[PDB]
Amino acid sequence: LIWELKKDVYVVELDAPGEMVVLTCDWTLDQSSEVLGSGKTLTIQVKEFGDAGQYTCHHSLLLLHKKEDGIWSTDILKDQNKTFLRCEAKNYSGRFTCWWLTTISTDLTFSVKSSRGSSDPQGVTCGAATLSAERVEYEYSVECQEDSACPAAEESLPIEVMVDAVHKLKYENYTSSFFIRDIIKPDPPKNLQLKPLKNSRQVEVSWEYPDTWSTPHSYFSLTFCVQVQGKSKKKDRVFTDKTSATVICRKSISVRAQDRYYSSSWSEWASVPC
Amino acid sequence: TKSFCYFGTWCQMYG
Amino acid sequence: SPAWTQCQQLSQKLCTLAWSAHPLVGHTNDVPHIQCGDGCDPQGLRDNSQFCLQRIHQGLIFYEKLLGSDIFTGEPSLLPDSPVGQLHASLLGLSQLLQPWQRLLLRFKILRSLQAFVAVAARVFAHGAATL
Ligand SMILES: *[C@@H]1O[C@H](CO)[C@@H](O[C@@H]2O[C@H](CO)[C@@H](O)[C@H](O)[C@H]2NC(C)=O)[C@H](O)[C@H]1NC(C)=O
Repeated sequence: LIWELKKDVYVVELDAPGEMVVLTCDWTLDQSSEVLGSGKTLTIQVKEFGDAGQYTCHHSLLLLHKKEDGIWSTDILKDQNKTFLRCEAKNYSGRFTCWWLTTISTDLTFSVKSSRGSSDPQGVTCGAATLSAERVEYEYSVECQEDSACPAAEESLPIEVMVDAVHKLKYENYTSSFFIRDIIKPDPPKNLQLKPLKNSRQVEVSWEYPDTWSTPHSYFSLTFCVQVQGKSKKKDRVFTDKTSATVICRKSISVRAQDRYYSSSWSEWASVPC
Repeated sequence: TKSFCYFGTWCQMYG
Repeated sequence: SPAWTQCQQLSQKLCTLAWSAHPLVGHTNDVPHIQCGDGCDPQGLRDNSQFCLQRIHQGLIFYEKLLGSDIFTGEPSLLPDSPVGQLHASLLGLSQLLQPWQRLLLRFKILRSLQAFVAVAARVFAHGAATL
């Protein structure tokens, strides 16, 4: 069957027998002047990408949603098992970021929609997907925000992220389900200072909570991991709820954060040499 | 599955 | 008001116990959740904490009944050295201060859910201790 994606844009689903598509004028294909048919409507047998494109009476785009061995196409995005979308949150605000990867440089379009829940979905506002990085492989990223977020609640319906991927005449879609709490990765501890103690090897390590983290800290607490590590790979770790610790310095100190009450993702390390 | 110390609060108390 | 720090100490212990019972990271709601309007947020706590605590109590009683049920007291039997045993006791302890096998998949669901519930409750009591 066929369906509307946007005005004058259609997705033809196919598995060579081909799918018969009736094109009603409000005929030529793409650049060519060669007339392919007469009549207000046009019957096309869509079997291949050649039988797709913008069909114009004397105006109508057709994209394909191909299916090989009974499984929709996932070529546009590369697997980061079957994980094409990776999402993170710096806090409980209802604000999150999703990233995906591709090998394609041009004629690429991404549409991103999100919601909390599937039945009577609650509004989430997403921005535009924009190229954010290149590596020796292109990285795109989007920022979404839950419309009426409730940072302190125990979520029971997941956020749903839906990404439409269109590479020329190939249409594909991607999905991701999660609770904010499961995609939490705090920013690193900030203002990581070191205070040498007179005639001793021990230093007073001090840092602050990251600026982006949920407030109040007395409610949304973090656990910090203070680490002393030398050049070559012992493990010298201490865990604390305090924003300072005292350690033995030889001749490096790192600090990382995680949510105190739920085992979410560890933050990136903040570091200072001894 | 992870190590119990993966949860920093667990590690703080039982590690 | 309740023993804020004792609740703080206990609720934190529930977090680590719920972790050890299910130390798994990753990704039809027949459990009570601390929803947005149950008043367990920092503002709701100052304004009227009794409301929040009556929700924490409901949820605690609920999970006690789940942990003491056939889901956990059935084949495949729990090990004696189980955190789930400790966890059941702790839920009862905090509630008192306030006043392919199918069964395997159900334990995972309940313990994962329990982890989310106890994290909010732990935050409630930590804030309560620090500000009340
Ligand atoms: C993702 O792709 C699928 C498959 O093309 C879409 O499913 C079709 O959607 C239309 C409009 O909602 C329905 O009339 C068809 O019945 C669906 N086809 C099938 C095979 O069920 C789905 O809508 C797409 N998702 C998004 C977010 O657009």
